[PDB]
This record gives sequence, structure tokens and C-alpha cells, in this order.
Amino acid sequence: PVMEELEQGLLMQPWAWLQLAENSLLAKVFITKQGYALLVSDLQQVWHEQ
Amino acid sequence: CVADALILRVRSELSGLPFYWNFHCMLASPSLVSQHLIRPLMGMSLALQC
Amino acid sequence: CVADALILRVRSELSGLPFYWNFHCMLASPSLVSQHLIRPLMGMSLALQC
Repeated sequence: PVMEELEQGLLMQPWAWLQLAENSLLAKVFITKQGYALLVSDLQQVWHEQ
Repeated sequence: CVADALILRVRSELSGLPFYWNFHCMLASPSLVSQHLIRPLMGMSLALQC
Repeated sequence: CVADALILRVRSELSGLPFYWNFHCMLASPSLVSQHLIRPLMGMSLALQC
């Protein structure tokens, strides 16, 4: 399948800084033709969506 | 944020037309948080100590 | 561990008598994990880089 590939790509990727309208967070995105995986954090909580 | 969730809205213009997307991220499980932040951090700390 | 909690049993000889204790620990909230592991490790890594 592609879930394993998405997980591996998300793990291997580096962190990035995202500056929103009022705040900032750390982001990790891996998008393939079959879907995507995203992991965000603000140093207090972590969210994830595949 | 609505209820233990993170709505991340991205709005863009492609070819001069609106393009909206929404990430409905949810709190990550303990396994993902650990595997993505905790163990790598200790690895970097040990490498820097060496 | 049964379903999601950790039972940690300490059995000791208090000078020749039983001493049983049972820690019934639940999953730590995201705030505790970030406060105790994530941020301190990042600080340690930055200090070691310096």
C-alpha cells in the first residue's frame, strides 16, 4: 500500500517553520499522489493528520 | 481550534482563481510524538556530547 | 499494563515486614511531556552546539 510509504516519508523529512497570521509553529509535510501526511506542533502540543 | 482539534486553513490563487484547503489535524498518539521528537532529540544530544 | 494504565508494584522489606506500594499511572497529558522531555532536550542540543 501507500500508508507505509507516507509514514516513512514523513519520518525522514525535516522540520520547517510556519508563520501564520498571529502565531508560529513547526511543520512536517509529505505529499504523494496517493495522499499526504502532516505533523504540526507549537512546542506544547502535537497534531497529526494522514 | 474547536475541540481537541486544529483546523489549518490555506488559501491560494492558482491561475488567478481561489483554491482553499483545510487540514483537520487531531492530537497525535503517544507513539508518533515519541518517534518523531523524543528519541531523535536524545540521539542528537548524545552525538553532540561525543 | 492492562488497557491504558501502568501498574508499578514496589515490594520491600521494611526492616522485616511487608511494604507494598502500587503506582497507578495514567497517560501523561501533552503539556507534561512537552514540559519535561521535548523542550529540555532542545535546550540541551542548542547548548551542546554552542
